[PDB]
Amino acid sequence: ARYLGPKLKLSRREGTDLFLKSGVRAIDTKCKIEQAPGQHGARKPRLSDYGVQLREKQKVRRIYGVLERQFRNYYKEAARLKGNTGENLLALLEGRLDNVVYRMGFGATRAEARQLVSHKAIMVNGRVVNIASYQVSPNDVVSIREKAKKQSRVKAALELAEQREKPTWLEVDAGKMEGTFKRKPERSDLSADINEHLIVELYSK
Amino acid sequence: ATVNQLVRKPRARKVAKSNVPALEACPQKRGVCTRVYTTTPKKPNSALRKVCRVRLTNGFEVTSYIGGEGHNLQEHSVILIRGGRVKDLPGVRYHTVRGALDCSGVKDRKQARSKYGVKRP
Amino acid sequence: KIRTLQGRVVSDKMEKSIVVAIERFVKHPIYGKFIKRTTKLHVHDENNECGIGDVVEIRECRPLSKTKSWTLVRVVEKAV
Amino acid sequence: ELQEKLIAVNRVSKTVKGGRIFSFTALTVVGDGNGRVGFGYGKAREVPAAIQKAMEKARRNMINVALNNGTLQHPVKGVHTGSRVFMQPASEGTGIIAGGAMRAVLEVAGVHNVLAKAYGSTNPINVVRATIDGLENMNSPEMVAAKRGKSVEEILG
Amino acid sequence: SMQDPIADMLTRIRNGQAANKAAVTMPSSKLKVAIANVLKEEGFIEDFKVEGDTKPELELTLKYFQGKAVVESIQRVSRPGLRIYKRKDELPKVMAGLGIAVVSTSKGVMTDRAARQAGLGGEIICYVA
Amino acid sequence: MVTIRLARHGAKKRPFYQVVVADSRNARNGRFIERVGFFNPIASEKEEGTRLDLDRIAHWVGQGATISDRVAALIKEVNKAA
RNA sequence: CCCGCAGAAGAAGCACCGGCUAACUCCGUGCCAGCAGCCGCGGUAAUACGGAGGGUGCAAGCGUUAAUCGGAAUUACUGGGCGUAAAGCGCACGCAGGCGGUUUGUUAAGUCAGAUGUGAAAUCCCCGGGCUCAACCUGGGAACUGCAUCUGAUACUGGCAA
RNA sequence: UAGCUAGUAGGUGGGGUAACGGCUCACCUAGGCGACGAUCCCUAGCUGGUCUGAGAGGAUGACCAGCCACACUGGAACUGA
Ligand SMILES: [Mg+2]
Ligand SMILES: [Mg+2]
Ligand SMILES: [Mg+2]
Ligand SMILES: [Mg+2]
Ligand SMILES: [Mg+2]
Ligand SMILES: [Mg+2]
Ligand SMILES: [Mg+2]
Ligand SMILES: [Mg+2]
Ligand SMILES: [Mg+2]
Ligand SMILES: [Mg+2]
Ligand SMILES: [Mg+2]
Ligand SMILES: [Mg+2]
Ligand SMILES: [Mg+2]
Ligand SMILES: [Mg+2]
Ligand SMILES: [Mg+2]
Ligand SMILES: [Mg+2]
Ligand SMILES: [Mg+2]
Ligand SMILES: [Mg+2]
Ligand SMILES: [Mg+2]
Ligand SMILES: [Mg+2]
Ligand SMILES: [Mg+2]
Ligand SMILES: [Mg+2]
Ligand SMILES: [Mg+2]
Ligand SMILES: [Mg+2]
Ligand SMILES: [Mg+2]
Ligand SMILES: [Mg+2]
Ligand SMILES: [Mg+2]
Ligand SMILES: [Mg+2]
Ligand SMILES: [Mg+2]
Ligand SMILES: [Mg+2]
Ligand SMILES: [Mg+2]
Ligand SMILES: [Mg+2]
Ligand SMILES: [Mg+2]
Ligand SMILES: [Mg+2]
Ligand SMILES: [Mg+2]
Ligand SMILES: [Mg+2]
Ligand SMILES: [Mg+2]
Ligand SMILES: [Mg+2]
Ligand SMILES: [Mg+2]
Ligand SMILES: [Mg+2]
Ligand SMILES: [Mg+2]
Ligand SMILES: [Mg+2]
Ligand SMILES: [Mg+2]
Ligand SMILES: [Mg+2]
Ligand SMILES: [Mg+2]
Ligand SMILES: [Mg+2]
Ligand SMILES: [Mg+2]
Ligand SMILES: [Mg+2]
Ligand SMILES: [Mg+2]
Ligand SMILES: [Mg+2]
Ligand SMILES: [Mg+2]
Ligand SMILES: [Mg+2]
Ligand SMILES: [Mg+2]
Ligand SMILES: [Mg+2]
Ligand SMILES: [Mg+2]
Ligand SMILES: [Mg+2]
Ligand SMILES: [Mg+2]
Ligand SMILES: [Mg+2]
Ligand SMILES: [Mg+2]
Ligand SMILES: [Mg+2]
Ligand SMILES: [Mg+2]
Ligand SMILES: [Mg+2]
Ligand SMILES: [Mg+2]
Ligand SMILES: [Mg+2]
Ligand SMILES: [Mg+2]
Repeated sequence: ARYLGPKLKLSRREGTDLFLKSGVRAIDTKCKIEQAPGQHGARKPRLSDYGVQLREKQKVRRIYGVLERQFRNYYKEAARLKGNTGENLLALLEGRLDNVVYRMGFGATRAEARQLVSHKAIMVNGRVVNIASYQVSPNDVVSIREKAKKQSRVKAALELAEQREKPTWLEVDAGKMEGTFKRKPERSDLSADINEHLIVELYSK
Repeated sequence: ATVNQLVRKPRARKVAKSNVPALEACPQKRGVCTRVYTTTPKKPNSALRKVCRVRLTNGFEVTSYIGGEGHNLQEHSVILIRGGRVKDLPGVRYHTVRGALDCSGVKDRKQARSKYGVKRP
Repeated sequence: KIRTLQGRVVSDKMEKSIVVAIERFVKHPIYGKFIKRTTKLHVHDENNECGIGDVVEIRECRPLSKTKSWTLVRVVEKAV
Repeated sequence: ELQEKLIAVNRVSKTVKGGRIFSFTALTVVGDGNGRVGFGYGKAREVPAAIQKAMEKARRNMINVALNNGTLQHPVKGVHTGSRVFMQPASEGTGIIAGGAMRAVLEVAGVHNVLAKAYGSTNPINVVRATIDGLENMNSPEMVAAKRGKSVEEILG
Repeated sequence: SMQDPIADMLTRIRNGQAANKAAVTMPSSKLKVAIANVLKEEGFIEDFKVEGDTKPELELTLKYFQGKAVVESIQRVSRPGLRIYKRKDELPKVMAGLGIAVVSTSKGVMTDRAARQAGLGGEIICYVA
Repeated sequence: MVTIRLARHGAKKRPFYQVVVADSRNARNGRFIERVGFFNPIASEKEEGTRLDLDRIAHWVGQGATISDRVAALIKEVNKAA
């Protein structure tokens, strides 16, 4: 169901910073990033056309914390929806509750946001929700319950979110731990680096 | 070609035969087993390949390759047979499932133990 | 009006009955080309009115034997 | 405006009195990513020497491709030798769902999303020329408007 | 022997353009004129006549823009061996709508674009790229 | 004897009755003439719940179709009750 | 379904990693043992065998096997061919059959347009709604490449004409 | 597997069927099916659908639903809407 392994190892293999081990400190400089995937990171890969696609797919999975079976289902939904197939893949991932909770600032990492969702802390439209893959509808109000409000893990994690870019599509109160998911996320608003194109190709064959 | 020739005699679709007559689309079949013996391969290989004449339950009489290093098959001993040619021994078109029934697991195998039917270390 | 069918006669040497072919110009499902498919029917008629080889109008009716459910309506264009 | 890339590398033999001397053949397709493509074959004694020889030819032998937004204008064949090469425009969705060699030429040409399939043989050299023959053949509605001398709106609309 | 007359017309056009030939003479007919007029109307052919009383010879005048010919490709679809009649919604669009398909519908012979808006279909004679 | 009865569709522990005009002999879920609305017992206080097309009921009950114990009361629920 | 309790506590996988196919270092059982889906590996220095070992890969499953389609435009209607690769009967005549030059009529079989009936429900699809989300269930439309009739276009094909 | 077929193919008349009908009889005529596949052979429940496919197609018809068929194997009727 979850990875629960060495998280920063995934970032080296992929190369870029995946925000798995983001947390309290801003920058790591604490893994020999890029040049050490495993025992043979010095080996320059040839890297085929199937490779680059499969690396790009694994990047987007490992960022959002999703497995192949559930990720393949997002592609199937993304294809059936109107407009661009690539933009839908990412938009459906960004609409996940564990992703929204991370983007609100209620969690130093996305795994923390997932557990915070799982453990009955998160609540939306006056209803408790346990599911990380809960598709957050446009015009919703995610929030933390009064029992687990202002605990140790959340207040330190919300201060990290000030250093972050902060999305335009959602808004956060910050005083009373209350969020507001407004519109669906745009392509140009977020990332500007992870290529959807190559993921659309991989599943088509 | 010629659309009227196709009306008169349609496109006869190529009915390709199955490779493995274990019959009735069976994943495996039970074999009582007779004569366990070694055999040499074709051209570039040269070896003593382990193989046995399988008296299948349905009435067929085939040969099946015994994979892995060593085995407990002898004379009789009931064995489970899966599909799959070896591509070396001409005539052999099946494998004995290691681990199933009387065919025991291979001794001291650790990597790839679903194949060869071995337990945890 | 009644659902009649035109058709050319095949044989009339049966006493009080007539076998009639009905050419229908249906197309082939797969290949798309048309076909001149035939429908041979047994038909009832009083006396030997229509001979061999002539156009005949036919109407659906009560069964009056084993086969021969259809019945004659009228003669149009007699035998040459 | 480089966007240069390799399709195939293949070693080939001459055979002489002494023995069989091996040379290597490259196949590089280059383009701006905005309606310019150019395959360049090249051949040399060593591998990395051959791809530079291929790249020099590729830049000069360059064809123009008038294309709509980030895709083709119409469904277009482009036969060459024993490679048919069919490719459809498709929408703003999808990506370049085309074969190896057949898509290296497309992605550097500047088409972002097409349907495509290579019938007959699928030899890396001939399919790359087949695509270039297909793309060079592929006209646009601005060309077609001027060709018949009618109107850009009356044809399209 | 000379079974399809309309296919023979479209070949004389396809070969005339390949030969860089100015005009294309051939025997005339009712249907021949209808297709030649539709090709002229849009602008593949540049003018034509039907000079003759007893044995009329319809001669076309082929168009050229650059060194290249105007008629990129032209082919018979509904041929006598296999007649092809298409319904209103199922009518084709040649070259993604920048070429035409000459379709015989009731309200005279006309283009596929005209057939869609007029609200009917019929026998698609030939694609014209 | 034609009769207006509930068909029972829906998941386990989550029934959804398809009130339907069928022959008495035919099975519960099987053969029928025409379906005439529905009933949802686990709908609760919200937007939807029970819908029953009363124009079609008059066509069958007026002719000669018996109404089952439940469907008789769902007529009593939709008309008046409140 | 809700609320209190205790303490990370109870909670992992099995493929393969020459090539095709993301993933290689070495101790190797020296054409022995074995591998294998194809090409092929293994003959005292192996990414291709066992093993330890980094990963590669997948997750409560994963493999192997059987079975149908796909890729196979390798039965091709959309969409292949037949000088030399497999493939023009040794060459004629010819009924049935397929196809048929051309202008005026005339029909309306084909053909197309319309309309009405029907194409059970479920399924599929879209719009929705409902169960903590999801599978799942479910309201409402489209569709069911139909067919049948009834009335019309009659360009094109046929019929019946000159 | 190119020929099959004698209640066989039609008629008149009698009986029988809830109902028409070689359904079944008596006589009469010599037909009927067949190269747009009869006959004989092998296999097969059929459909809505299912899986697959860009689609055309290809394969299949477990579960759910409609229809047929069968009830130890071959018959026959009785009772009944
Ligand atoms: Mg799961
Ligand atoms: Mg695909
Ligand atoms: Mg063809
Ligand atoms: Mg095999
Ligand atoms: Mg192995
Ligand atoms: Mg009439
Ligand atoms: Mg009968
Ligand atoms: Mg080929
Ligand atoms: Mg190939
Ligand atoms: Mg290749
Ligand atoms: Mg090759
Ligand atoms: Mg004339
Ligand atoms: Mg005229
Ligand atoms: Mg309640
Ligand atoms: Mg009761
Ligand atoms: Mg503690
Ligand atoms: Mg403890
Ligand atoms: Mg030896
Ligand atoms: Mg296999
Ligand atoms: Mg050593
Ligand atoms: Mg290998
Ligand atoms: Mg190894
Ligand atoms: Mg390990
Ligand atoms: Mg499996
Ligand atoms: Mg095929
Ligand atoms: Mg071929
Ligand atoms: Mg030869
Ligand atoms: Mg030959
Ligand atoms: Mg020969
Ligand atoms: Mg010859
Ligand atoms: Mg003839
Ligand atoms: Mg004819
Ligand atoms: Mg004609
Ligand atoms: Mg004719
Ligand atoms: Mg009609
Ligand atoms: Mg119509
Ligand atoms: Mg309708
Ligand atoms: Mg339905
Ligand atoms: Mg529905
Ligand atoms: Mg919505
Ligand atoms: Mg929904
Ligand atoms: Mg909902
Ligand atoms: Mg709700
Ligand atoms: Mg569903
Ligand atoms: Mg419905
Ligand atoms: Mg509807
Ligand atoms: Mg519509
Ligand atoms: Mg429709
Ligand atoms: Mg459908
Ligand atoms: Mg009229
Ligand atoms: Mg006329
Ligand atoms: Mg008129
Ligand atoms: Mg006419
Ligand atoms: Mg008798
Ligand atoms: Mg009775
Ligand atoms: Mg296909
Ligand atoms: Mg079937
Ligand atoms: Mg069963
Ligand atoms: Mg059951
Ligand atoms: Mg059932
Ligand atoms: Mg029946
Ligand atoms: Mg019995
Ligand atoms: Mg019996
Ligand atoms: Mg019986
Ligand atoms: Mg009785």
